Amino acid sequence: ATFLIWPIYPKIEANEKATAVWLQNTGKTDAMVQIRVFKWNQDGLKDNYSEQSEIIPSPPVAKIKAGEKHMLRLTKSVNLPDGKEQSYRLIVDELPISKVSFQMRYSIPLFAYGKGIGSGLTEESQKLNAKNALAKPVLQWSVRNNSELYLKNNGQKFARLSALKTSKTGNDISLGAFGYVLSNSTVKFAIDQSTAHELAKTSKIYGVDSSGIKQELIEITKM
Amino acid sequence: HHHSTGCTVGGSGTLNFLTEVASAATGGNISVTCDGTDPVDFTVAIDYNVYRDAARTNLYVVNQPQQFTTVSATAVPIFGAIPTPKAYKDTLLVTVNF
Repeated sequence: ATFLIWPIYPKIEANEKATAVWLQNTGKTDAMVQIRVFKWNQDGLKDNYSEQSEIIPSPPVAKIKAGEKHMLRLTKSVNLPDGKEQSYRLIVDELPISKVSFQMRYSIPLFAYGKGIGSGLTEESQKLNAKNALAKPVLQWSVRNNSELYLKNNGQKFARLSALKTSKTGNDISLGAFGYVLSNSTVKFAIDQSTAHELAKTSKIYGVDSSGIKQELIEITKM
Repeated sequence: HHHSTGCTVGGSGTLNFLTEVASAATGGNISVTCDGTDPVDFTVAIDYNVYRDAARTNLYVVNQPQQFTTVSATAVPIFGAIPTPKAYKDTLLVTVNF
């Protein structure tokens, strides 16, 4: 199955009841998909998923013929807690309908907002976030072996990190599996020894973050 | 205006290779193509083995994410090899994470 998926970063702002994600089967063969939304949390220092009724997708199953563009509706059931960002994964499963074959699962992030906070991907939500001190990721870092890097987000917005730097104008350091540090969450992940010691010779390090409109550097404080 | 990124994930075909002890191989075709003016990271996890590597020195560990990015296409190379199929067919689950 071949799918175009748009947007790859959907969100549901506070004053919205619903958003849409488009799935077009750009293949020559029909496909069937199961569509599900899971609550997403990083407790236990690892990504967890669970059943959820805060956001309901429609339809939950769909046949999408070759060339066909289907609209997923994603409905916020009731208002979400004030000032908070809720995190989810939207999951699309291709249903099957010496040779090994392939069966795709696509998983995209989905964020929804309560009053006082927004995605910052629009003017409205930008002005909302300007008046809110914590409408942003606020990151702290710490290394500890048994070498693992811990990242704690004190902000109310997730960070999406592609790289770490020891300085604003420096180069991104080694890092031979990490990206999302959800709001009010702390994530833990493995790093090389050389990485750990390199972080040891400093106290402020920097994330390349793409949660907002543009890529931007954010500062990470030592715990 | 502000670009909303979309990705095509196909790409746009499988791997084909008793009780003759030798080393057999094969390859397939999966791509990811976004449309930002900015690279997009994505992650691939696959649940007798399979590799991101021509010359097969980089395993898809069972359920372990494997890192990727793009620029305005990108292949998700898969290279198979065999000295947990059954009959012989296997069905592998490939998860592409944005």
